[PDB]
Amino acid sequence: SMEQVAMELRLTELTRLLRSVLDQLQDKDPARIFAQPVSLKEVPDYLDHIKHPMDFATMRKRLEAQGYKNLHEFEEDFDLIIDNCMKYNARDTVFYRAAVRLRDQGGVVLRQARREVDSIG
Repeated sequence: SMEQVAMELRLTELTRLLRSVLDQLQDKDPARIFAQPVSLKEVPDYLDHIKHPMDFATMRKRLEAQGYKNLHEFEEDFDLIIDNCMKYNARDTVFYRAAVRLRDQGGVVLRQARREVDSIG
């Protein structure tokens, strides 16, 4: 149908905007701490601690498959990155501190993303 096509164009455009958001958030992680999944070879107990692991490569795979239907879904995944880190790692670690800085700096980007998503529809 024409309606399915219109819906698909909306999803393609949301995907375009989310890719720009993702790029902006990942620039706030210049140490690349969150770039890839935590390695289960190197952290063999990780899944005993963290039930839903997340990282920027895994988000990028979902995004490129147009797997985020709305901004809320994308934000859920970004919050997992931060929240998983702040639980597994202690306050005094470079990992926790990186997550705090990513959360704080990302908030600005996400604030305007929400306005754009609502604005453009």
